[PDB]
Amino acid sequence: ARIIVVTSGKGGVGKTTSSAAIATGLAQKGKKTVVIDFAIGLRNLDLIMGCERRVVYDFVNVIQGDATLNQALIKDKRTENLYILPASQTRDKDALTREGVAKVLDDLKAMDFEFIVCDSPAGIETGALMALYFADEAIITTNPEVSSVRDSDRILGILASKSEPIKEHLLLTRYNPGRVSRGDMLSMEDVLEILRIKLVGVIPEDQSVLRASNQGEPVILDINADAGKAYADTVERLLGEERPFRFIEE
Amino acid sequence: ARIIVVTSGKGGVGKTTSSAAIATGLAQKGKKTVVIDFAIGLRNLDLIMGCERRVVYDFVNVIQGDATLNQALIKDKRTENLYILPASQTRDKDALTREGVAKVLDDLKAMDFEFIVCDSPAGIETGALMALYFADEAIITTNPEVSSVRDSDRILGILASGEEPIKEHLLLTRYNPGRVSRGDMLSMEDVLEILRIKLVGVIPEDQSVLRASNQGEPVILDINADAGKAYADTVERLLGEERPFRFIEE
Amino acid sequence: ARIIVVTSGKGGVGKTTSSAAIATGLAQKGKKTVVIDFAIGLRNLDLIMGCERRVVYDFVNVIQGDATLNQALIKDKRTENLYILPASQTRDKDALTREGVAKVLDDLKAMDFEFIVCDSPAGIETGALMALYFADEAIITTNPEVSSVRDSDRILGILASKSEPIKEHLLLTRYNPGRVSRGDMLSMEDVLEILRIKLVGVIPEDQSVLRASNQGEPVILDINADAGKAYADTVERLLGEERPFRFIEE
Amino acid sequence: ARIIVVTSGKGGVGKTTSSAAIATGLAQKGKKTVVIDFAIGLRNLDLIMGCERRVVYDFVNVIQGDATLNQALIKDKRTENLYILPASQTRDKDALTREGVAKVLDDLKAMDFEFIVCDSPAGIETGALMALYFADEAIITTNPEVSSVRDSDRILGILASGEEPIKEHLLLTRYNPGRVSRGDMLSMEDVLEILRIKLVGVIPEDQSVLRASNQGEPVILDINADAGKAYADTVERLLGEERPFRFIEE
Amino acid sequence: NTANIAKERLQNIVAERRRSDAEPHYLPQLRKDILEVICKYVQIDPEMVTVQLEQKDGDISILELNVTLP
Amino acid sequence: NTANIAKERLQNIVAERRRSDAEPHYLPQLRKDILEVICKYVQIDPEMVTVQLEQKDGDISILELNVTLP
Ligand SMILES: Nc1ncnc2c1ncn2[C@@H]1O[C@H](COP(=O)(O)OP(=O)(O)O)[C@@H](O)[C@H]1O
Ligand SMILES: Nc1ncnc2c1ncn2[C@@H]1O[C@H](COP(=O)(O)OP(=O)(O)O)[C@@H](O)[C@H]1O
Ligand SMILES: Nc1ncnc2c1ncn2[C@@H]1O[C@H](COP(=O)(O)OP(=O)(O)O)[C@@H](O)[C@H]1O
Ligand SMILES: Nc1ncnc2c1ncn2[C@@H]1O[C@H](COP(=O)(O)OP(=O)(O)O)[C@@H](O)[C@H]1O
Repeated sequence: ARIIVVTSGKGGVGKTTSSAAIATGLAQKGKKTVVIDFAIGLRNLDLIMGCERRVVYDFVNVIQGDATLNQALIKDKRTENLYILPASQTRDKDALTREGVAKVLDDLKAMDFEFIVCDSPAGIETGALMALYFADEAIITTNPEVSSVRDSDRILGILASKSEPIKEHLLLTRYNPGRVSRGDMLSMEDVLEILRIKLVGVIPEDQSVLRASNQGEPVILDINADAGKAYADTVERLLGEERPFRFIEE
Repeated sequence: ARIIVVTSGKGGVGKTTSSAAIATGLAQKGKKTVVIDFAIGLRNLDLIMGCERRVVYDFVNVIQGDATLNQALIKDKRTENLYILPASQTRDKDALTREGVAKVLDDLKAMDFEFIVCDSPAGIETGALMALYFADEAIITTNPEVSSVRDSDRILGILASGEEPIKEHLLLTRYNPGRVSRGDMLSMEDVLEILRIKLVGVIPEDQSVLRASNQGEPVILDINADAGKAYADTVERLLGEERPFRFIEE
Repeated sequence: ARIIVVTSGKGGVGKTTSSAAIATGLAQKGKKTVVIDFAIGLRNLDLIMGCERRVVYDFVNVIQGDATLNQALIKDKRTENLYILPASQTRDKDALTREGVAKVLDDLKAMDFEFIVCDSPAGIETGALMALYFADEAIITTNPEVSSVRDSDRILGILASKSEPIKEHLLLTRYNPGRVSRGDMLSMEDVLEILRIKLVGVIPEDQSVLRASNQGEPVILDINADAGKAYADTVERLLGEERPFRFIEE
Repeated sequence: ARIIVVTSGKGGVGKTTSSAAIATGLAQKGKKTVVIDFAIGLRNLDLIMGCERRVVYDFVNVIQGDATLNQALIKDKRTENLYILPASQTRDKDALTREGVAKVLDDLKAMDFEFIVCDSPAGIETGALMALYFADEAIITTNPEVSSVRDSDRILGILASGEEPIKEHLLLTRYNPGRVSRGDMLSMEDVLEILRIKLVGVIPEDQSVLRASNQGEPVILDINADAGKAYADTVERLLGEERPFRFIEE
Repeated sequence: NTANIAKERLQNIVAERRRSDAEPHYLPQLRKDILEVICKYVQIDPEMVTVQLEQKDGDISILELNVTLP
Repeated sequence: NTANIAKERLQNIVAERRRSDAEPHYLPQLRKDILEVICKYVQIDPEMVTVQLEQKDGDISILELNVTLP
């Protein structure tokens, strides 16, 4: 089982959108996948997956033995092969213990999940550290913006102070080729020259993403959305298939 | 002295942009203002104010007596009457003490600051709780988006749980009237019917904001930017002047 | 502690060479020794000891409280038990106060120095008077030459206008037995019949002395140098051991 | 009248030998010359000129009006056209006044002296400063030795800190070509690369110099002495005649 | 053209971030403590007073610091 | 061959003496005061803790100091 953390440092770059679209895309490809919300007291994954109302037991409930993995897992109704483990809603920093999280991950491998997508919260503190700790891969989610690139670099410093190493990938999100050519936005290449890691995807700015979270329907399910198609390309690249980068030229 | 916290819960809604533009606008109006970065290990205020390279001592340095308020305060070079106290860069959650923050705030009142703008981090954890704790007013920063409205409501619950209570204001940010009328985006009124608080400003989606953080120049300084003008209106409303809401119709 | 001034009146007779070789020789014999440069504005001791580049604080810095004795003392790296206090570089006659010099000397006795070697400058003026003032012993350094013998006599007149008296010794330097027998140079006996004081050493003219100052290595450290051996004999005589005078016959 | 100071900083390099030999050489060439001892309390010029016993009145006696220039000047008996003004023997640093020295120099110009040779003492203090102050030219006297080259550089700094500046010349003294080629002694070129001034003479190490001061007979008078011949070359160069440098190769 | 300004501002910090992990935990603490202190006796803000660490092929270091005075 | 050692030792000083006249009477007083002070917290002797002043073609200066740590 491949444990993939979706991280960033900077808040509001597209971690949740990406964790959702990618977990769905992998499920569509017939790979049994679970996406876990690692947030502390803020439930945003269930809102984007559209299952905010089916949340009975959460990640912390399973760790403290108040519920089984079967009781807390929410099987997606729209896509076959997809499951969601939602976040706790306590203002509590601890809760998510290292031993606890490890026990949950082993149970999930035992349930034959191929992909365990960890939707990390913002920051460098507790929840974020816990989501990357057991990762095999990290998807560093970034915008062509100064705060986001600075905070992604801080996150790479934390992922690297671990010296099989965490395989790192850059997911450049909310890209706008037109803005890049008018000289108003950092280009894909500018971002790679700074955060020197392998590009795994480029998600264009798309008006389909607001419409997708409005409905609680991950953007990959909208077959006409450019952001959806770029997420399907990302999923291909995660499965080992080379794909040319679309939506980088106008 | 009016202590104003800029908060949100949700990451990447415009807290930093707003804290910067508002502190600047108040300074422009001749009011001696300081804007403080309450973040834990992520320095984003200095980046948006354009003084990332003049940062010698920070907020935690002053609390631990390694520096005076005079040594850590950065006087803005572009705008008269404006000062910046930057964030610490340690992963230490403890660092910011209640007693420590209170001592700093009293020293600032003693230095004759009229406005103390507290740029809060995301979340409901440590840094965010510390920024609102001593506030007289709170600017709840929100996008017309599902995750942001949910997380702003959680923050209102914390603000609400001796004296005149925290005066709350809604700063609706990244608004797009065209999107609202095509039925793709929650309207200003939809957001008010949910988070039932007084509207203090509406910041339109503006291509000037990316150009402003690229330069490290708060968007209110761009006299042609619609986001700049809407922030100048907000500053008027904070000073007690009624102003009609611009950029709400297309 | 024995305070020994190395004096002469005449310039360029071998005071510095002798102060250095003797201080080193005493250190070699396990006696904790310090050699002090009493010159005013000319630093020649540090050049001969080979520590011209480690000079941070000097004698006048210590007197004016700009540095501690520990900060100005240079511990020799080549010989154990040896220390150097270097000269000031101001054109200032005063500086070296009687009260100041006395305070330094008491601190050195307190640091358990057995031997305090005072490398006096030329002349009969300020620096030279200050170096002999607190002496317990004086080493009158002389060449078998007319100007040097005349100026040494003037210095004896000054040492004697003090009526435990200063113990005086003659250090006959740059001697050449071959020149003496061809009748071209005042003999050791001619010099004693004029300056009627106890002979403590005779340093032969030696090509090793130029090579020693070239390297910044006192000539006693060159175990093959005749001048080195004659300086080691001198050190024995200062420690109370009789030694036959070598290098007086050809 | 050309006022020439013979200076050095370092003691015992050959100032007196050079002042004497040069003043004599100029007198021999029919130029009416006076050589003045600027020393404070040490009479070494009269000893080398061989007139130590004809000294009645000195330089300070003339300044304080206790004697006329005619009463203090000693006409050399051995060489026509040569006169000596000897040094005072008081320890009084004040004695030599700027106004006093200037008055004496004007009287000497009025007596039709072509050359006024100022034999300066060692150091950078009073007597040395007074001898160079009114100079038209300076003869920096140096040995191929580390202390001497360091102290000559200090003197150049003082000479350099209205009219045509002091014309500076290097008189390299006690040179030994054999020692230079065996790599034991700084070469003429090494010394010029450090003290970057015009070479005016090179005086070889000569056993004739000790024999000359023994008799009180300047070394230029010994027609067989190499040092004498090199001083006669120097005198030619001072009179404007180019002469090849002898005694630089072995 | 603000994309170019963004790129330069970014490199100078991530070079800064790349650097902090090479330094010890005290050496940069002391420099900030005392070099900036020579403010009372000199007085300039950076405004670059540069700091650059180097190393030799012999497990040796070279902390050089430029002081560009206006 | 000690004439060569003498020559090198000499140039380092006369460069030092040639240098002292190029700058203010306080700037070198302060450096000696405080940079050597970081002895209590670091501890190394010069070891020419090098120091070099530079200038630009615009009445600007550049006091750089190298810190070669062993
Ligand atoms: N490709 C995109 N185009 C347009 N808006 C986007 C895109 N990706 C994300 N967004 C918007 O950016 C915001 C942040 O998305 P989100 O996934 O919630 O961020 P995060 O998980 O990092 O906090 C949301 O308001 C979302 O609508
Ligand atoms: N009015 C606006 N129009 C367009 N983009 C905006 C606007 N306000 C903010 N942004 C962008 O949204 C992102 C988040 O802004 P920021 O102020 O850093 O968020 P926060 O401080 O709340 O975490 C940035 O990329 C910023 O450029
Ligand atoms: N024994 C000796 N043989 C040869 N040269 C000597 C001897 N002693 C001293 N010298 C030389 O004589 C000069 C004066 O030596 P120095 O110690 O500097 O004199 P001072 O301290 O009295 O001014 C130097 O150039 C030195 O090389
Ligand atoms: N060319 C030379 N060859 C040999 N010995 C010399 C030579 N020049 C000077 N000396 C000797 O060097 C010593 C210093 O000479 P002196 O002229 O008295 O020095 P100063 O006047 O500079 O103090 C004397 O002992 C002198 O005999």
